[PDB]
Amino acid sequence: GLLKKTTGLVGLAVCDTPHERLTILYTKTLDILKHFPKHAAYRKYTEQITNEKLDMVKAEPDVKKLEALLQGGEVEEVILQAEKELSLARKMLKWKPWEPLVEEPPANQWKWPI
Amino acid sequence: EMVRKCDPHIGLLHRGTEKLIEYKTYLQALPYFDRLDYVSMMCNEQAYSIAVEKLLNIQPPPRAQWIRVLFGEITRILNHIMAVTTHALDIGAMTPFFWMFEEREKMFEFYERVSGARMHAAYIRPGGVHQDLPLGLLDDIYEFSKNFSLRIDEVEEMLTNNRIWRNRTVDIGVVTAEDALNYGFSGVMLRGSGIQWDLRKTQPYDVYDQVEFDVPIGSRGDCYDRYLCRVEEMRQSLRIIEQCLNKMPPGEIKVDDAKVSPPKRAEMKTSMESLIHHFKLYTEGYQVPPGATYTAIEAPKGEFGVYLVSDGSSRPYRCKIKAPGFAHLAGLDKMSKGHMLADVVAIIGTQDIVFGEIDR
Amino acid sequence: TYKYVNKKEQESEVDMKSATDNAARILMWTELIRGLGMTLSYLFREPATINYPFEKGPLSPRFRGEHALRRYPSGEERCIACKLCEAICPAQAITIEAEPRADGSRRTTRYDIDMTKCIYCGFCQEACPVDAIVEGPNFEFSTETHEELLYNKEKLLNNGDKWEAEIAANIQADYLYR
Amino acid sequence: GVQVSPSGEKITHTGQVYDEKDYRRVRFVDRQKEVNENFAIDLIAQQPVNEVEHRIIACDGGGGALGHPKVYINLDKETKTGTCGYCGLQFKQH
Amino acid sequence: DMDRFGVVFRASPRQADVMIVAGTLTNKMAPALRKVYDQMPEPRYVVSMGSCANGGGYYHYSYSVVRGCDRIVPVDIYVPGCPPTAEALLYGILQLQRKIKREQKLKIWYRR
Amino acid sequence: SKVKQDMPPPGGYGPIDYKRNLPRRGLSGYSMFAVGIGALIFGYW
Amino acid sequence: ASATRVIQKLRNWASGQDLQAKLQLRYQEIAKRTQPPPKLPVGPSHKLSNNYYCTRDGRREVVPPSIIMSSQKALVSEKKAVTPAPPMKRWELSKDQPYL
Amino acid sequence: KRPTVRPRSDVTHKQLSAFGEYVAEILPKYVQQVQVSCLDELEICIHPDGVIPTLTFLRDHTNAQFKSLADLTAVDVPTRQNRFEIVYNLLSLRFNSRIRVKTYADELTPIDSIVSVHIAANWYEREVWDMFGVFFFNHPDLRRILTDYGFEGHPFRKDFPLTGYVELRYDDEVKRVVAEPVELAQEFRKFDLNSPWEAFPAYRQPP
Amino acid sequence: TSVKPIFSRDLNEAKRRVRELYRAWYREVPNTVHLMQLDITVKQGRDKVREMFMKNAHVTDPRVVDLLVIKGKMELQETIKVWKQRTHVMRFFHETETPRPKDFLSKFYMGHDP
Amino acid sequence: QLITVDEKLDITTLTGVPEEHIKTRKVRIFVPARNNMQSGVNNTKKWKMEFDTRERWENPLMGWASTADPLSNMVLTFSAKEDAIAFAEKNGWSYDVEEKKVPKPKSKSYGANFSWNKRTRVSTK
Amino acid sequence: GSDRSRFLEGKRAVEDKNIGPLVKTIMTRCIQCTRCIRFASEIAGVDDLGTTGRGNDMQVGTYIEKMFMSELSGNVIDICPVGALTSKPYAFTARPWETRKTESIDVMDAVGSNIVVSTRTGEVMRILPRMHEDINEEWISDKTR
Ligand code: SF4
Ligand code: SF4
Ligand code: SF4
Ligand code: SF4
Ligand code: SF4
Ligand SMILES: [Zn+2]
Repeated sequence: GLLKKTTGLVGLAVCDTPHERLTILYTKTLDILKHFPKHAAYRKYTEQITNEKLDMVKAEPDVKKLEALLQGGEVEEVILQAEKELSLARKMLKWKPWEPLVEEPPANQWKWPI
Repeated sequence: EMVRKCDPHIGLLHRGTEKLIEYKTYLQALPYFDRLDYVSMMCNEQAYSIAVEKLLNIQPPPRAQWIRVLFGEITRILNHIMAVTTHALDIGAMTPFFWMFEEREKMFEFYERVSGARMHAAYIRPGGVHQDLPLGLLDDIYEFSKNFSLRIDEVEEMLTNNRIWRNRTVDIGVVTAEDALNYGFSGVMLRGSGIQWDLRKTQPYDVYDQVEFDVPIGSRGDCYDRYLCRVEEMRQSLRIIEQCLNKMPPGEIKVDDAKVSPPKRAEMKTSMESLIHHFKLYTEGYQVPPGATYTAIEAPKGEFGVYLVSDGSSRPYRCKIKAPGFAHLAGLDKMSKGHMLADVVAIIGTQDIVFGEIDR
Repeated sequence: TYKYVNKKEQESEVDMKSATDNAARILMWTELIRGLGMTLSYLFREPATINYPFEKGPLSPRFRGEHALRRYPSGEERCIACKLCEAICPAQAITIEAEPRADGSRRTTRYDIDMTKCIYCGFCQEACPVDAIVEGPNFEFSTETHEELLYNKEKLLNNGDKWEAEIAANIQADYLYR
Repeated sequence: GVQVSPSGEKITHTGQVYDEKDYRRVRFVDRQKEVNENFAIDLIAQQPVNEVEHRIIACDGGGGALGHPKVYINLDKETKTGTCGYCGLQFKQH
Repeated sequence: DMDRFGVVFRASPRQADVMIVAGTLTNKMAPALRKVYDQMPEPRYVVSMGSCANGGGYYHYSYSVVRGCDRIVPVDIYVPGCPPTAEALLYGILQLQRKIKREQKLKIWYRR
Repeated sequence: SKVKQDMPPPGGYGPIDYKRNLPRRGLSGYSMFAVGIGALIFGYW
Repeated sequence: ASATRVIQKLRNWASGQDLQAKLQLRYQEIAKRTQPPPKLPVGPSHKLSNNYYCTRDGRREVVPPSIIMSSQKALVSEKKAVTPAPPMKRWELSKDQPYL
Repeated sequence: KRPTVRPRSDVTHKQLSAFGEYVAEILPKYVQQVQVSCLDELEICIHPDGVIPTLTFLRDHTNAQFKSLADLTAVDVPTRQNRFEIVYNLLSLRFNSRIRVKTYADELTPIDSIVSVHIAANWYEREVWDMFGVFFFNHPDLRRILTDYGFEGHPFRKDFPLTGYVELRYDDEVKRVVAEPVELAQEFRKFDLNSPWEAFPAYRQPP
Repeated sequence: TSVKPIFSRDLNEAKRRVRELYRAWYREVPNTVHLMQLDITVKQGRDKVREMFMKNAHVTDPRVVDLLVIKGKMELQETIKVWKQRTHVMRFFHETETPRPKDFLSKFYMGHDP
Repeated sequence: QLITVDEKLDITTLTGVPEEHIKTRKVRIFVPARNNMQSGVNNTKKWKMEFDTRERWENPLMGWASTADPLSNMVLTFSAKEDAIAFAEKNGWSYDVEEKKVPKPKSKSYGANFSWNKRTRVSTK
Repeated sequence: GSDRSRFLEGKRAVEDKNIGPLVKTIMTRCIQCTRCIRFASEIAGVDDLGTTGRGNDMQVGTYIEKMFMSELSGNVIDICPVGALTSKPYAFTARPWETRKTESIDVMDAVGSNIVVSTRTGEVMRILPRMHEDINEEWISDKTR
């Protein structure tokens, strides 16, 4: 029944309707994660995280138990993480990090001391 | 009288401390840190002391840690007193600045009694503490502490519920929580927005893990909420002093490791090895193993961090100083949007800025 | 553990009395006349000010001020030209050019300190293994020309044939801590 | 024990004085060249040579921690008298 | 208290008699300090305060510190220390007051 | 002799006030309007 | 202690809170300037026996930074998702003055 | 037991070491030589061309929420051909961990900016340029932040003398502050303090 | 050989930037001399601008030239606005330093310099 | 992309050192000699780089040693000779190199001190 | 080495020998390493320096009051690790960390022995030897030093 009329942080709305924004964003990340090459580690590890956080969103409908169970702060903080992570997947698709190393370093570049 | 663009041209106090350190031994460079944030004096050299301790892989004795926490809280009261007052001096309330400087003078006697200088006590060496507390100085600290919470209330009466102060401070310098991290803010600026962060309660470095206290958090991001965070931190720091006074374990003040800390004057003048170590520690200086560290402590301004690189020598290789004010002042452009010239004046103080640390 | 500083606990509870309390507060400046009350109290208090020339503020035996070259009770200079007070000085303020004294002893021929370079850090007195150089309580030696702050061995022994009545008592009262 | 040079200037305990023809004497015109009149060569000689019973005698400044580092002298020589290296005191036996 | 000696702080150089150069003077600031010193109506005095202002102090050998404000403004009294005790600066101010106490400016005017 | 080191006395010190203590003072809230209006009505007469 | 007890009442009432027990200026509560001689305790490592420096020489216990996935050599890079550390516990309200 | 030696909480060494490998195989195109020190702090070395992808990744990724840029330093090492080793210290506020990201540079090899990812870099990002002469691409403003308006130099480079090449003084002939070559009254006294003995055998470098 | 470029495909392209920066200064000398009360006349001010360019006319590395141009624009930005005062602008003219001699005999007479 | 540049690397104009310290100055690349008073060899192993010494004169006022050059105090350490050479050429200073002087391994035998017919016989102990 | 002393007794002292105007023998600080004895009797060929007594009393030096003066006699200063016997002209004049080491060569003889001219603020303080296995095999004469 409660709606946390004020969120803890400033600049964040109250987001009166959770469990729908989270399901939409986590589902979107999986679809974009499906366009990655299969061997790329980002596809493997990010699926294992989004799916884990997708089950928990469907598991408990109460928000107060979701924030505690889903250890990511308040629901709003968790949602802004899905958006940012969703942005990362798009940027990952273009940078193509999974390719092998380019231009291994010169002879001594991490030799400390001198 | 509306500011469309701020371009803080720091550099008027760029002494260039980081380069002068590289030619100085570790003990020689200690007073440089008392002069970076020159209103929280001995809470700077704690950052240096912790960094050198980490590389040297030594830890200070139990008594030294409590002195470093007890005096690390008097710096917090000293620095917050100025922040509350010099902030109010620019706004116009001159009277509180004169009241609370009758308390800074009292506390500067403690530095002048543990060290010999009112302000720049080169007292917290890496190997613990330089010299033990004189007899009865704890009694003077206690007699100060009792009267203090009355002093903070007297200021709290003057400029906490006034129309003039609330209107000059509320709704000003609102910084969103998302932007506070992206702009690299730290300290009270983070806590004013609402973000829960304090290195004394998340990355403890001293006996701070055995001492109880509360971290004030603000609802809105305005200069008013972070004013209350500064005033409320004085209350909580004044609560740590009660605990440090009530448990100050007996023991030594510097690590019993004559290769890093100097030996006593008495042993220097009767034993040979002690004289050799006294002779070498003050000519070449102890050698720290090669390595790099970034240690951060909750200085009153915020996250004061030092990045020491080292090689197998007695003088460091690179000593970058993360002054908390560098990020805050860089963000001054965003704070003052659609705010008048007087508001900018009220936003310089609310960041609690000294340009010794920024320019360094 | 955190602590909310400007967060309202419970709201939407106001009656005529509570409403009229706020009206009286806003409409008669109650919380501004409250600030005046504190200043009025301070007028009726004893000022903390002290006549500086005639009563001088407190200090401590460890205070660090003007330098001084000490001597043994016999009269012999303490400094032995070991030159590790200029090794630790983090401003290169000290210079020594010692040579043998022609009676065999190791003594200095130059001990000039530049008080404009010195930062009154106290490292030189805790490095000296004979307490040859100290820092007496003399904080009042301001001059009218830059040159008088460039101390030389003759000045530093004068400050040290002057403040020994004080320097000895200070060292005698804090050497146990050292 | 201060002696005045022929030019009228005062010689310090380090033996320095400016020649009559040196221009650096100007700084003392209308002022004075302070020199410490308590020399160190003369004062240490006026002390009596202590006589002890052992052939090895310690020396410190006298106050312990307020003196100089603990040193040990050898007093087997009879033609000369053993001298402490830090303070200029002297010791003999017999 | 400095109001005891009728000493009051004023922001404008046009209404300031003495200038307390307190703190390290850097190259970036050196042009500004001389400008401000010029604005003070004569007679004006300068009271260099601390090691950084007297000479270079702790930063004598840095690349961006003018070794003492005496290179930029003519100093009347030097107050040594780092920082000088509040009494040490007050002794400097009083010792500056005794400087004005012996000017002899009108006495020489009769001799000109 | 025994070690003397500037320690707190046995049982520690007394507690130190550390919380906000702002006294509540002033007239009731209706009395101060009553005085003001009373002064205002007596004045006209 | 020279307020005449009528001004003591005026300043006490105007301030709103009793302050004659909490004065700023110090009268006779301060420790005497001169203090008796101390004897600071001698810390550990003065045992005089079984105290070889090779046991508590922390400066020599530092070793070069352990290396994983070195490009120069051929180090090898079902795995579970990893985090730099377990997530930070959410703080709890203070119980003395939760709201101010 | 050993009051001198620091307590060693070996738990946080395993956690960091696991994460370093996780970052290594989730971003292979740039990651080089991840390492963990005695003091339990992770250190990732990145090809300079991968600064944006690595910093953008370590901020947005759910398992690595490094949103706070602690500082952006730079270490000058004339020994190595790529002198300037730019360093990024990052902080999480979620997992309570600190991670260092390192790249190399050169006086003729600029690096891509980061103000897009971390706005905190902006002022730090010039400070490197003003002090080391490491040009940075795509920065908005990019002007000297610390040094005077007329330094033709880069003070923190190891080839820059400590006293500098110029001093300021006041001249009446021209009635303004002038600049002249530096002539110190007392030369800086370089103390040759290095001891000739192997202090640390664990860092020996065979010939 | 095999060095990445910075705002320059080849020297000729980077020479255009230098010619673009020169046109920015030549149009600017007459505005600084008036905006800030300089004692020089515009004719001799432009001479110093040209002189500061011939000081660096012997360089041929494309990367170096771009960095020289980048610094010049910064030097110009601080002068377009009055960030750098009369003290800084007149620093280029060297109106106080004694002209150091070139003849070996003059060098031999004064100092030990080569 | 990449660029073709055969000209030797040259950054003398970027560092902004005055011309008076570019042509005239001379640089010495050497491995510092062991202080013969001590028998340790840690000061070696690192190629250094000083600059040609210049005039130092007594200050007229105090007798301090005052100098007119900024480069005298600067010493830079390098791992190998080749890296030091690149730095010197890269900054335009003239350089001269003194080759490493490593001691020649010697045959010390305690038994030679006591020999029946050789001249190595030590007359004491 | 250990960082503190377990000694709680009275040390020894030794009669100091005046063995010439170059070297200043303070034999209270000899560690009886027999370097000077070997160098004297294997390089300089002076064979007039040796031990004396036994136990702690193993004093090192010339039994009689004799002049240890030879072309290679100043090199005993270098060889002795402790300051038991050091040069007289250099006595107290300066300290190592103040001095700047510069490379030079001897010109007092035709062999061109290498040299380390240590200067402290624009003046020559001492003339140390350098290692060079072709000339000046770590030794330099008295005339040059
Ligand atoms: S007090 Fe410090 S700065 Fe001053 S001379 Fe002594 S060591 Fe040097
Ligand atoms: S004053 Fe003390 S430390 Fe300095 S040279 Fe003399 S004896 Fe040595
Ligand atoms: S207190 Fe010392 S360091 Fe600070 S400005 Fe003054 S002289 Fe300089
Ligand atoms: S070389 Fe020195 S320490 Fe060794 S025996 Fe000779 S005098 Fe003694
Ligand atoms: S310096 Fe060396 S030889 Fe001299 S007294 Fe000390 S330990 Fe002995
Ligand atoms: Zn003695």
